[PDB]
Amino acid sequence: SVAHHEDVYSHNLPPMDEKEMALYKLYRPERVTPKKRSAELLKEPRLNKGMGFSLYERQYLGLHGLLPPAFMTQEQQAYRVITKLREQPNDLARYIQLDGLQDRNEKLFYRVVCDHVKELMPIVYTPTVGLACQNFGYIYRKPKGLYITINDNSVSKIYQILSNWHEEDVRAIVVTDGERILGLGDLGAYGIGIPVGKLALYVALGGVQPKWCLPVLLDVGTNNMDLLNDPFYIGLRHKRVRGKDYDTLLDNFMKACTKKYGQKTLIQFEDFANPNAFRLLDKYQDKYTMFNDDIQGTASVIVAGLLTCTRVTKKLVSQEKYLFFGAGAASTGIAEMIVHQMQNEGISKEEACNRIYLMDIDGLVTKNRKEMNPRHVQFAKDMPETTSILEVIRAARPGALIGASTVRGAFNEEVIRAMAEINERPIIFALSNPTSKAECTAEEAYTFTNGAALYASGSPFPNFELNGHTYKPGQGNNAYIFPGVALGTILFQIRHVDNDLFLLAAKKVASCVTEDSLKVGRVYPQLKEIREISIQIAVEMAKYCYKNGTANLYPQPEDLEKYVRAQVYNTEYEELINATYDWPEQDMRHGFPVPVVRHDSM
Amino acid sequence: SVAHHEDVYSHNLPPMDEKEMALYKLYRPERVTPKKRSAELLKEPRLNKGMGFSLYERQYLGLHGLLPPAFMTQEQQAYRVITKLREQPNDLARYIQLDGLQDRNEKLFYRVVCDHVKELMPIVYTPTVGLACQNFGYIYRKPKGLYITINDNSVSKIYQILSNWHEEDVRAIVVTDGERILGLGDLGAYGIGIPVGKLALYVALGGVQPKWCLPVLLDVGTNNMDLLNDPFYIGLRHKRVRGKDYDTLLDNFMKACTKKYGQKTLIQFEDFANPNAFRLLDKYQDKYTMFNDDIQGTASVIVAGLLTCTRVTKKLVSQEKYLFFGAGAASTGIAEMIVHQMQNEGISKEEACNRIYLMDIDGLVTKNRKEMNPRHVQFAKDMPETTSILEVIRAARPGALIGASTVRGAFNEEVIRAMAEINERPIIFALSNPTSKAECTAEEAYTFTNGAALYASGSPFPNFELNGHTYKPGQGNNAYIFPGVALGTILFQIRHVDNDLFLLAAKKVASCVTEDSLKVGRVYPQLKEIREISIQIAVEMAKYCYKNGTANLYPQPEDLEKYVRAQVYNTEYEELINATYDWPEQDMRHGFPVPVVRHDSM
Amino acid sequence: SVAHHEDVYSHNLPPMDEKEMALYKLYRPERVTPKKRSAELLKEPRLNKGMGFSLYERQYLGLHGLLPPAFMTQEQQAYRVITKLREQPNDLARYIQLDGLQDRNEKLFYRVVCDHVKELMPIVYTPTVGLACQNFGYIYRKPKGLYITINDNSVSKIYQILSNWHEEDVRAIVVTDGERILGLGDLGAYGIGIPVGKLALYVALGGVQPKWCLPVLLDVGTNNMDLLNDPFYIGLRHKRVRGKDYDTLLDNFMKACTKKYGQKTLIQFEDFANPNAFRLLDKYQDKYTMFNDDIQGTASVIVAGLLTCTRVTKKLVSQEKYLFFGAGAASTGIAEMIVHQMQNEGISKEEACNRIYLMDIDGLVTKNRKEMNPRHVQFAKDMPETTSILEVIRAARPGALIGASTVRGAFNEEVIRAMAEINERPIIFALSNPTSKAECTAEEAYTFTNGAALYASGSPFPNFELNGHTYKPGQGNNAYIFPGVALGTILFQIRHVDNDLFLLAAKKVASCVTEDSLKVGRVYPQLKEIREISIQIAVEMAKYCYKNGTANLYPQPEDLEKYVRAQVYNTEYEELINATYDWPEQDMRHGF
Ligand SMILES: NC(=O)C1=CN([C@@H]2O[C@H](COP(=O)(O)OP(=O)(O)OC[C@H]3O[C@@H](n4cnc5c(N)ncnc54)[C@H](O)[C@@H]3O)[C@@H](O)[C@H]2O)C=CC1
Ligand SMILES: NC(=O)C1=CN([C@@H]2O[C@H](COP(=O)(O)OP(=O)(O)OC[C@H]3O[C@@H](n4cnc5c(N)ncnc54)[C@H](O)[C@@H]3O)[C@@H](O)[C@H]2O)C=CC1
Ligand SMILES: NC(=O)C1=CN([C@@H]2O[C@H](COP(=O)(O)OP(=O)(O)OC[C@H]3O[C@@H](n4cnc5c(N)ncnc54)[C@H](O)[C@@H]3O)[C@@H](O)[C@H]2O)C=CC1
Ligand SMILES: O=C([O-])C(O)C(=O)[O-]
Ligand SMILES: O=C([O-])C(O)C(=O)[O-]
Ligand SMILES: O=C([O-])C(O)C(=O)[O-]
Repeated sequence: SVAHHEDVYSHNLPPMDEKEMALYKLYRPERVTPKKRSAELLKEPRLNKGMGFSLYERQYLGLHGLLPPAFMTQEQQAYRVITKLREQPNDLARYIQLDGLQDRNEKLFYRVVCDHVKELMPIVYTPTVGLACQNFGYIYRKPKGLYITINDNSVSKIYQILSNWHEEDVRAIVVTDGERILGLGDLGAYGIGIPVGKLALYVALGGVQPKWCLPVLLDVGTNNMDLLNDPFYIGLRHKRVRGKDYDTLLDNFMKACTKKYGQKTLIQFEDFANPNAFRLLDKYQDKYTMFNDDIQGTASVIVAGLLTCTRVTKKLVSQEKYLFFGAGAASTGIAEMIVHQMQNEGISKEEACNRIYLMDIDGLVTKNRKEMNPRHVQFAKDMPETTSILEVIRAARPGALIGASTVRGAFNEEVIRAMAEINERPIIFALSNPTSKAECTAEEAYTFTNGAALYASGSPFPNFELNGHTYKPGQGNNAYIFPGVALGTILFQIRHVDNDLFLLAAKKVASCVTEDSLKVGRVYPQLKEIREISIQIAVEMAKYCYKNGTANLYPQPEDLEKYVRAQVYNTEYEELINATYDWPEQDMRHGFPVPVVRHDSM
Repeated sequence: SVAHHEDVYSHNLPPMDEKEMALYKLYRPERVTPKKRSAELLKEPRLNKGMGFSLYERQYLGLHGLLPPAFMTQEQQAYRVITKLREQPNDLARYIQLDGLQDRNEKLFYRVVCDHVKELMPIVYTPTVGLACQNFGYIYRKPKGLYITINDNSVSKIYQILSNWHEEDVRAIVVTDGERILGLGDLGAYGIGIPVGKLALYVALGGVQPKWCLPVLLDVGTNNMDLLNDPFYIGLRHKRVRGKDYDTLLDNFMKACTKKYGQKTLIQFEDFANPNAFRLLDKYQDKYTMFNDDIQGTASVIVAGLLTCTRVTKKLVSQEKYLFFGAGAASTGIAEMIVHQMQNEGISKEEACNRIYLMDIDGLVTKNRKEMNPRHVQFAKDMPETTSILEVIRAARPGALIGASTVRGAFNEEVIRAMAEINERPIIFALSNPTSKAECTAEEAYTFTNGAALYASGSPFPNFELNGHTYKPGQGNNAYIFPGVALGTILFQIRHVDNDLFLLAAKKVASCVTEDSLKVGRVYPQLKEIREISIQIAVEMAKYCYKNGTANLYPQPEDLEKYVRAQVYNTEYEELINATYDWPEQDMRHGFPVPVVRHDSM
Repeated sequence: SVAHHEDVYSHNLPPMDEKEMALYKLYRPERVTPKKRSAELLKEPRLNKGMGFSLYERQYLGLHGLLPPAFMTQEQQAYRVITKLREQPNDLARYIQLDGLQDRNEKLFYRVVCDHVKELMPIVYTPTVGLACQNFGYIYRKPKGLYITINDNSVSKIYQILSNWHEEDVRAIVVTDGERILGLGDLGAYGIGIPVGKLALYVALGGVQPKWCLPVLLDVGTNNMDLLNDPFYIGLRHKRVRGKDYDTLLDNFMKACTKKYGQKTLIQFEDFANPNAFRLLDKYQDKYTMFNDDIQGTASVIVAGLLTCTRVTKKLVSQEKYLFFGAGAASTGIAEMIVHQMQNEGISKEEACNRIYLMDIDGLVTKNRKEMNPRHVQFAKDMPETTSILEVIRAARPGALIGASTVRGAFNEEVIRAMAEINERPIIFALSNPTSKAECTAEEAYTFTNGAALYASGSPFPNFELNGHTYKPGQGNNAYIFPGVALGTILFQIRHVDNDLFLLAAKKVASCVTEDSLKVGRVYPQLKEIREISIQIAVEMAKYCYKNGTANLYPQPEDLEKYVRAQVYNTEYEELINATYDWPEQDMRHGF
């Protein structure tokens, strides 16, 4: 136990001022002792350390004998996990092993994932998760998510379902109806793995407390005929509901979630069908603490890559011309975000649009097109119609070429060459996923520009070595933005998340790109830096939000950075046993304080 | 179970519009099913209904056989309780029976207390609770409060103690160091019953959810020699600590409470020593969601009585002159509140004070006094010194006479007569407690004014019948204010509670005084009306707070009154079993959705 | 938490040989750590030590802050309790305080009762419990018993009620239908306090583990018209059911209990109307581990008194003559036991029954009886019908006079004098309760005898000084017998309890009577010696039952006494935190 003149768990601390010490004690995480013991404790992923439990811990908590007689450090445990991970036959098996690890030892799970982020991120989420949902179907595991269906349509029915969730302090919810699992399509009730994986990244990359995360899948049916014909499908066996009923379920959902966990609850939409996703974002953006990563996150991270490029083309975003090959959800969202960013730079919206050109399956979007998307009206160009990328390039001489059109290798030598003729350092972004759909590989962009192109892709490409100069092409991964935006939003209870905040996040990502990477053609920070980037984003959001009074956390913490750093998740094992401490010796004595004569009996 | 086209627990409802229905479903309380069963459930006061449990409930929840084979309604149960209550030998025994009832069946406890508020309020709190703490010492009961001592001085040590409290959703805390238990003095660690009783009123009179309440007693020692010599004292056996250490404990306390339950947590100070209480209020008022009932509540409820009087003397508060016999904590607080109220009426602070005269043990407080309290500086009168109430009356001809000086019968016939000569309807308030210390009884005030005096007292006096005209003198009970102020503060997350809000509460109490009572000389509403008054106060506070942006609940509820009425505690027994409901018949079927050929075995 | 070469909780152990050490470790109680914390733990009487918890315990268990900042010793807590107990207005008030204590801190409850047995036994049970049930009605308390009614009449329905009981390891059950609460009568559902108090004594006086105890009240209705008319009554509001349905409810009860806890479960019947008491005993006695204290405990504790008396009259029971004034349940049961005791001493059931004379409202029970009770037939004497005890005395010349007839002063000077005439040390027992109904007081028994009378009563009488000699009359309290019989039965899983076992318990109590107590006319041991007596009875029972093969505990423990002493309840607080111990250093290291 601790001495009467000492505080609990305050040993071997760095020298601190009387003021610093107080601020440290105010912000620091306090020990939380569990109620569970023995097997029940070992079966709780948030408490279980496995063989990482010392002998004394095992005896005190009633775990002794239920675990093998070997004792390990978290590091030795992570070694065992990574070793077995790499011995796995394929990525799907690694996904299964990792999902199991999350259900076994949560601290270890994040330790391992954070330590090998570049190697494991594409397993936890990115592209393997969708493949796992499609191929495995119902995956055996601990209840780590909720299914809310069109047959539980009411605030009360949804409330009762949320009430079945173990944790009461839910602050982050990622929901999907499973209609547009990125790169796979409609997988219905099998899409539960998407919210799960997304939240795993909120924790691993953002620092968001795992107990605050709640993955949700809304089941209104599926239009995937293979599933409706599949005798092993476990979702509602009917086509997707879409009338007022669907809109009612979503309304009742947002209500129930906020009625249950509070209006400040962050609800993020993931993998909805493009049109539906945009509609929902427009309806809830200003009513709840919500955002859609596919729309706003994508737009944001690309703008971050472009902002970084600025430092090389020496031309501001408002001083550049952009050509998008493809004008669907991604391109349109990105373009709009670029417009906002240009306005915040001084230019008018009118002139902002003028520097943006859109091409779609029909060709260049011109003011004289039959029936175009409303969101394209302000980008339509007063120029001659064409289907030639080269003709559009020569006419507008853009400084940046961005492809978000599922067309493989549409950025051929002639196109690349063209760009590397009108520009000293051409910006080429091949965003279509996976790499097999990339408008062009990194190798092609550098070779056909003599290594002068500023390239970024949706899917990761190997390093390139041309004439001595080495190139490390970067990925425009949403993971650079959403974790930090989620963290800042949660910790400070930001009421609503708007473009300005995503722009702020994008500017922050750009500012973290080092010179050592910029000299290697890298316009994105290294993935292992997202945790730090996330914290920096969270603090920046606080500053911005307190100024316009949108942060609800009251009062503003005296030291934003310290508060945030004390709030983020710690992958290190913690003590589960209460700390003991002395009271002044005379006050801990047992027995009458004042003597009396003992009673007599029979 | 409910039909597939119906919602859970939505039967036999009043006709509702499509809009009304939605608002009802949004605000209404949702069913919460317990995890405990059998004896463990029966031992939880918030779940236990006792023999009020039906046979089906007892069988389902594993209670059957653990209770007698008799079934009752809550009404029949309340009858049994009230009957036994009145058969009790004295009030202390009733206090013990009621404390036990609170630990047995919480719903019943509040049912009984709310039904017989006038008869039971003085048992639960008011004057019996202090007597019980003094005479019984350690009272056997379920852990219904927390002890935080000077030896648990640190945010972490206090945090760990709060972590031992069962409920996590704490929103209301009433704390005392037990130094000034009203009318009894320093009772040290025995004062725990004060916060307990105060919170019981928050629930019964304000409607505050009982699970949000947390009673706390800070133990830094006691200066009561009888206790330090008592071999049965259970508190720290030393005199009260008072240096920076005491101030540190209180600071660490406010920090830990907010760090644990949130900055919006309402912490109310009760029964601290007058000077200490005022100091603490000044230090925390603007830093936390805190207030002191003894100071602000007292000042407030008296102002409410005076405001009501206005409707009879036809003279506004800013058009009246007040004379206080006694100038300690009560009188000074009341006077200051009257000053604020007069300013809000148009008059200047300078002129406001001019209408207020203070007399203390030395006599009239004049500008030419040796060493007077700072808070008296602005009330000191530029007039001749004297010790005669009659001389001061004749000189200022006040319209209201307020006594807050422990001197029994100091308002004698001559004094009363004087008042009923300068004024048609003299305002006489005898606030000293108990009745045995009252500056004058109601009977004396009416008799010596021919029944024209506007009388109110700190302690309740019987009804008076003079020359046909019946009189029902009222009590200036704090209970008219604090419940509603607490309710509004909690439900809307008001950041800070200032004079303006107490004034608003006082104006609301005044507005509820009916004509039927005003004709009987009653300047206070009937106690049984506090629940309704509390709700009206809560709503009014919301309106006021949303206008100046001090209410943190976001967003402002569409219907303030409905939101509040759906939030208040309901003394009626609730269902503890999950409501069941149908899904479309085809969706609830068990078995392969699509046929397959059965496998073969050996 | 402990060195790699040490065993957990084994410090300060008395010197022991390798074998003694082994047997000690084998029999000793092991620590049991609870799962509850904070208020939940504080709300469990079996765990809660209240302010007796040390500061470290409170911190570790999450109790800190929930208790006042004072630390006490158990002795200190017991003092606080006795003070308030003696400050109570009356015994009923002490009953309520004690009931609350058992619901608050179980170890303390038993520490207090055990420390002041003579003072508190009559509050816990004896005469106060019945009056509390009658006067208070449905008293507020933690669930501490089960109510099984005529409406839960099936093995499954009763099984589900038992399943609602917390403890799974129930081994002793005391049940009453509340029709005949001693001294008060039919109290219906209000009679649940009787089984509760009875079990409290099982623990306090017998050393029976508290977790094994289950109080039960069978509610089949009540004939008490006041209760039926009392709007506050909480039992079934209708007259008692007695047909086949009652018998079936009792059969299903016995079935359900044994199915739930096992055939080894001791089920003791208490305060049943005399007819049902005897019938049920006869029916279940050899089919279950069952017995009825009112019948067997009474007969046994009285035979124990008569046995101690043979030590002064130099006349073995088989060499004695007994006259019972009153021949109801009590007298008849005692007679049957005495007879059984006589048969075991060599005599035949011929002489035995011929050595016992009965009397009732209609005087002596003679062979010339019109419609006499079946159980009396073998005692009915073939002699002239009388009504005067004196005439019977002079005729049969009894060495002992036993009264179990609700008639006060039945034994007048004449009657007593006549006994002190025929016998040097006449045996006079006034068993009617309360004292206001005793056949005669001690003062009377001694005075009108010169102090030569071997007296005992059912209720307590103060010490009496005659001719400079102080007399201390004893009480034939069932508490000397049932705790021990229960302990032995439970511990060694004895299949059935029969006369021989009660007789064995009777002989043990008799043997613990010191010479000094005997010189003071006391024919029963001191109330404070019951815990020790119970342990001795259990050991004696095991020996007897292992010999005739009726003890199911297998195998016979090596040292019966050491075994029993390791099983009995301990009132001292125990550790609730796991003991920790080292492993070889090389084997606790973390990492590769
Ligand atoms: N979170 C996300 O949703 C992200 C998606 N991406 C990638 O962006 C790509 C596009 O996604 P979406 O905008 O949602 O699809 P989309 O269906 O909304 O838009 C595709 C656009 O490309 C045009 N297009 C198709 N074939 C063409 C051709 N031969 N020539 C010229 N224009 C053509 C279409 O007319 C349409 O405007 C995908 O490959 C996706 O993997 C990249 C980053 C993030
Ligand atoms: N929550 C509360 O604390 C409430 C208290 N009260 C009652 O108000 C009374 C006063 O309370 P406090 O202000 O806290 O006491 P206090 O000690 O703070 O003030 C008493 C005042 O009366 C004066 N005084 C004393 N004897 C006098 C005499 N013979 N002649 C003229 N002036 C005299 C003193 O100098 C002092 O100014 C008490 O009887 C109390 O029960 C009433 C309502 C609420
Ligand atoms: N556990 C127990 O039940 C114990 C009971 N007792 C006491 O034994 C006494 C009798 O109990 P029970 O046998 O159960 O009642 P009972 O009704 O079964 O027996 C009473 C007997 O006394 C006879 N009797 C009544 N008035 C008489 C009179 N004037 N003259 C002669 N004979 C008369 C009756 O005819 C009947 O045979 C009670 O006072 C009881 O408190 C003593 C020890 C234990
Ligand atoms: O074996 C493992 O996977 C690891 O060491 C663990 O303890 O979980
Ligand atoms: O008896 C009572 O006090 C009441 O009926 C209850 O059930 O608690
Ligand atoms: O006061 C008491 O009754 C005793 O000290 C206890 O802790 O229960």
